[PDB]
Amino acid sequence: GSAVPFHGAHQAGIATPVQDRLHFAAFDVTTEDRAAFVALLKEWTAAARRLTAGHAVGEGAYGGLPEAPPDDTGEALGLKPSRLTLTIGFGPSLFTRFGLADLRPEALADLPKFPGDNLDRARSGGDLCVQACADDPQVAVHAIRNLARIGFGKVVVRWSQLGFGKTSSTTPDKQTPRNLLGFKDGTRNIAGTEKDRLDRFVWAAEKDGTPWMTGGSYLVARRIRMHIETWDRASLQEQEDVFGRDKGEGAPVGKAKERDEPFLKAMKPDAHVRLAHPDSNGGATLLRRGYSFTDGTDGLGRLDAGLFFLAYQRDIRTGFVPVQRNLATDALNEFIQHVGSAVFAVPPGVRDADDWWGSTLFGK
Amino acid sequence: GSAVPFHGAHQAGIATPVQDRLHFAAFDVTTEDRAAFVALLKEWTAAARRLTAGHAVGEGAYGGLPEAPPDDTGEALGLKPSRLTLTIGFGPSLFTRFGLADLRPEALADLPKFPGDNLDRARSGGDLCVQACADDPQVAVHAIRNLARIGFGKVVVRWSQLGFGKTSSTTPDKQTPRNLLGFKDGTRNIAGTEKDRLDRFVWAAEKDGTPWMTGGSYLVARRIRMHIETWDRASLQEQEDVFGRDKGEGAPVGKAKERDEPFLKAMKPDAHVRLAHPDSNGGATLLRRGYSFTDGTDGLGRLDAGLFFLAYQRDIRTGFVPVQRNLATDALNEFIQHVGSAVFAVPPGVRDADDWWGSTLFGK
Ligand code: HEM
Ligand code: HEM
Repeated sequence: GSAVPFHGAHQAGIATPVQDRLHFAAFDVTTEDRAAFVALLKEWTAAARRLTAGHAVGEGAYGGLPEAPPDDTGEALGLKPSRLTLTIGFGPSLFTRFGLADLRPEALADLPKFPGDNLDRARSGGDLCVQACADDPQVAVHAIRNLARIGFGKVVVRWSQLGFGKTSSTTPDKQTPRNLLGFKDGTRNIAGTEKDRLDRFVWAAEKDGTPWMTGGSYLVARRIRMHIETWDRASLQEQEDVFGRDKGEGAPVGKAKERDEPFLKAMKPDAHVRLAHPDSNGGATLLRRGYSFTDGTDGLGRLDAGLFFLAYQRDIRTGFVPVQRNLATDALNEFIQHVGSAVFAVPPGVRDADDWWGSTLFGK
Repeated sequence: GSAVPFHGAHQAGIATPVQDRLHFAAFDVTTEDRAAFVALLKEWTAAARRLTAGHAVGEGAYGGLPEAPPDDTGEALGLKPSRLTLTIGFGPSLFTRFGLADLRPEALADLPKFPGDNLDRARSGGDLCVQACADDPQVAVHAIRNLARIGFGKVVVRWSQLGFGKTSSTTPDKQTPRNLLGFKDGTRNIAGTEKDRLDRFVWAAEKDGTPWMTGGSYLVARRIRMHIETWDRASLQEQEDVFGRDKGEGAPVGKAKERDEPFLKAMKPDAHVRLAHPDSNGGATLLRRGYSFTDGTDGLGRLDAGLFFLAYQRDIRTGFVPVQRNLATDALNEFIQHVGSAVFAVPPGVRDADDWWGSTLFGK
């Protein structure tokens, strides 16, 4: 139940080990007062400093004046930090307001339309996001709820997504989690300890063209429905052909061990690993950090489930976009559909107790 | 503890220790063939024996013939039994099939409509339920998903609810959970250790009038949304007045400790605890075994969260019905809304390796 340090050159929640639970909220800005929004950012940063340490926001959850609403809603009382990370991101639409147009990063690229998508606009986009990840779902919900409350009147929650379990790994020394198709997901990602790969593929640099984003990353979110009924009808061989790995061990086709490096030529030309591999994409590499979800039933007798895909990269134009383009022929496309999407510029870290979310963007 | 025995005089998941996570699914029957439904119950029981021991169903999740779909969908490979319990129940609607009408228990009473109810029929009812409780949500989800797959052609999933309580890896097992209103929830309840209280209040007895139910119990499910944002605007005194207990410690008004017995007369007349207490209900007492839920954000931007209330009782007419009726004037009603409901007759246990779910109802 240990805490994850909140301050750093980078925001936590990216290279951090992937926690068990996600609560992801996209917000829209409702205030037109730049000074009021800066004020909110600072109040949110202060709150996050408490939440990630396992403390109550403001003056606490009780012990105040009886006639006043408690500052903290209280449902995390008695709980540990639970590795909570809170990661803030700025969507392209934010840059139409507060006079931020010229500061919109070119690497914050709007996505093209991809064949087969059916994106729900209401659960796509967003002026900003907060990614709350923790090992305790009550800690994660509490953090989002209290941030939303602090922001009432200045921001609204556009859409949110809970992930009940991870489908990603930044720790190759630990067990790779399985997604709801039954396959390990996260074997060949980027590790928190891979500083050179993180610099090459995840962290933006000043010379990239957007100084305020130095030490930040760019986030692509994609809500992916899984055609479970169809998948569960597929043969074992078909399922393994789709990915290029065997199901039980998760090794590349022909190999004995999960982490043995793939020999792509041995997979089907439309195998997912073969098309997504960096070597098939001129070196493009992603830090995937997604989570499984379930959304009740489809109203038609079947569990409704999927994967909330999250990818961090130094530049969307050289990460998610080329890779997802190469997935146009992916054998996996028969079993999935992309149904929500959003991109965000995730700023650099909160340097210290005097700093605040967005300070490099908004100045001061 | 890592596992809970599947076999017994009673079904597990009622009096056994409360696990961290829930996947509750209601099923509807899609076959008229009684023998085919009995065959399913036998295959389901066989699967449950595997799942509650952390093993894959059938011949496994891999290694079979390449041209066959795997018997198990694989998403729990590498996980642990996680204290998984699988508890089956039969809804009133089941008894209109297979000639069972004259075997519906009188104690399986339909619930009256209660003041303020706003029940989504799509998330209510069901011919059957399976309550899957585990410490790891993916174990619970895997269990539901695979039972649903095994049963496909004979049953469908009507509705499905994920829930969470504490996270036991970081939260002391004796610490009362808090609900999403920030209050301790479960202080005065029946515990599975109180054998005499279970016999009095929870288990059906032969003399009660339905022999096949002897050693079973009756379950009431209620999906109860909370008006989170209005609640969080209420003063600390208003919130405590609603329950009759203070928020921080959870002690009854006028008392110092959580577990001190309440002086109901010092609570406001409409306080939840005063209205729900057995002394206010002719001694009616419930085994509450619910879970908090958070499903996301609704269309208005508000948090879709609440309590998935579950209560077990020897007779719905003498348990949940009187107590819920007594909540007509509950001050808590301002802040909650019941939005889904179902009742189930939970049969006695699977006695040994030759027994099967429902054998006392269907006959052997
Ligand atoms: C529901 C959708 C998806 C599922 C079930 C899925 C599943 C998998 C699995 C099982 C693997 C092999 C193990 C691993 O190395 O992680 C994999 C690899 C990978 N996937 Fe996906 N994936 C999905 C969507 C995506 C998308 C949208 C992208 C990017 C646009 C993507 C990019 C990658 C990459 C880059 C790899 C590693 C390839 C390598 O370098 O070997 N995946 N995925
Ligand atoms: C969102 C809805 C509900 C919330 C937030 C809630 C919350 C609470 C709280 C905070 C307590 C005091 C601590 C304790 O558990 O002893 C309590 C007690 C209790 N509640 Fe509820 N409750 C809800 C719905 C219900 C319903 C629907 C029933 C039954 C029909 C019920 C029956 C009880 C009982 C029997 C007690 C114990 C009273 C005693 O014997 O002292 N509750 N509840």
